[PDB]
Amino acid sequence: VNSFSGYLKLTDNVYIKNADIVEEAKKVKPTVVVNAANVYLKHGGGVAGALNKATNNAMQVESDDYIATNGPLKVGGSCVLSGHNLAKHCLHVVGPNVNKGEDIQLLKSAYENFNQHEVLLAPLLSAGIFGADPIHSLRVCVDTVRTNVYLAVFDKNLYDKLVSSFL
Ligand SMILES: O=C(O)c1cnn(-c2ccccc2)c1
Repeated sequence: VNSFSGYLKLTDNVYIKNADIVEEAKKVKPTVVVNAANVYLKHGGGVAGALNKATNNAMQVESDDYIATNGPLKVGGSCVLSGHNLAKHCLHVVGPNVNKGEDIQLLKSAYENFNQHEVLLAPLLSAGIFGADPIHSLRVCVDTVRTNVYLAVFDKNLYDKLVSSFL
């Protein structure tokens, strides 16, 4: 048993809810919250801007130190950093940004990072301002992630479309 409430069960391991991932993290304080990161860990907008704002910019300060030491992530890659006031850990995952021309085949590699963690609270990778089709992102998630993933979908309209079109 875990603390996640109000989710619709899609598969053995994938759950979904219409929720603000920031508000959900603040309420649950999960072991792992996933950030929709870019390779520079520049948390300007979308999910990353919202998570970082909720940390009072502490996520960005930690991220800048990480990049100064390690250099940029790979598209499809990840790193584990603090979850600050939102979670124990933040798994920063870089899905391909379609609005920058990145190979959508890298979305499966991105979701494979989730398999290193038993339970996660996550957004749909490469959705929103990353430009991918969220229906596709949910299918790759279901077909790739084997650990228990709780998906927060901000937009109620999109949530309902994802549920009603799910195979
Ligand atoms: O609410 C969300 O989490 C979400 C993810 N993707 N999108 C979205 C919004 C507009 C156009 C494409 C995707 C919304």
